[PDB]
Amino acid sequence: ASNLKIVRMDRTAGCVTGGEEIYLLCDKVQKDDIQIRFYEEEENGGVWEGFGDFSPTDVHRQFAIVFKTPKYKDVNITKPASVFVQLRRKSDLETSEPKPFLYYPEIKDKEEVQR
Amino acid sequence: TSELRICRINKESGPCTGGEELYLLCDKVQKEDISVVFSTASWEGRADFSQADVHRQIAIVFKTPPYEDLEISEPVTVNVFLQRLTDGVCSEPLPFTYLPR
Repeated sequence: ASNLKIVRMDRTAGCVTGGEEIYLLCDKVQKDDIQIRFYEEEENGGVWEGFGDFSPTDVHRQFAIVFKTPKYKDVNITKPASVFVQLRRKSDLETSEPKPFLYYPEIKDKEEVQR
Repeated sequence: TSELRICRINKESGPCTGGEELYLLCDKVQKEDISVVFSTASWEGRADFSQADVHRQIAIVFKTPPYEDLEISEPVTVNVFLQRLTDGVCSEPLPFTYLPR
């Protein structure tokens, strides 16, 4: 029950490396009090977070946001890792209901750029 | 009068076979009268999407329309523009190129 809510997303999964174009269609937001927080319940005590990179010029007409994926904590993993993503207000740290997101391994040694 | 425009698109290229799903941010549009269109020199294709697929008049989730020449063997760039159903008014076209294979 809140003022924040994630509705759509051209993508629900990306690479553990991070830095990929992801379109999020949301509810009411102000280009300077909103953030795309990714997290994961460590399960033992602590927790993990990572925030989507995006300038306020990216938060289109208050109901959309284009952003980049925050490199997952452990970049080295041979098995997909499932986390969560939620919108959050810097002011009252109000939080949108969470949606699931999948982090998967970086291509077998990406350095196959041809050298 | 009310210049409809497209702020950006999540993709710049896709399969010339179409059916691919994209997102586009744009200035207010009435979910009823509005439609995305791909065009070239002699061709025009209306993208597929439903009223429900327009998000608070600022974005539209739609599927790229199959190209005319489903056999091109070279990157065919075309124009992408909004266009109300009523008055026919468009929007500055965006560059979207279809891919071979």
